[PDB]
Amino acid sequence: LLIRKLPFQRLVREIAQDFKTDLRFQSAAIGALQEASEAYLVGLFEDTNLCAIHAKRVTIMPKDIQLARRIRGER
DNA sequence: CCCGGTGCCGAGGCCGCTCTTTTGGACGAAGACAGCACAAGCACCGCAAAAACGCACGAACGCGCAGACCCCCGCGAAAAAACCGC
Repeated sequence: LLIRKLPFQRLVREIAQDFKTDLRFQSAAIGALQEASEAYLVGLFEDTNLCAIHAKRVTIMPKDIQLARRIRGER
């Protein structure tokens, strides 16, 4: 895993702090969340690279991300 | 077969009416006219502009280098809570 394990834990807790106050986490929940997040982001970067190559470029730009999320059907 | 007499049909008379042609001879000059405005389409010439391609150049990003930073790695401690049982 490329992201670390403690900043990601803090991010997850911060996000979870909105839906219910003072929620405990479990052995393999944060690990699964990190695996899913990194897999998702790698797929998104694959699609972004495809779009950037389509535009005859090598640099990925935010509009490529936006196009990828639009075609995937993401809101 | 004969008498009294009347009302019905015939070819013609005649009356009021409607239709037709005509309106002197010759000469001169001037002036104003003698289908049109309107209509859709063919075959053609033309300018304004698109989506894309070709060229030039300037700057903002990559590359390269020496520096500062804190993510990452490694270590040891404590015990919440996950996995198991009845």
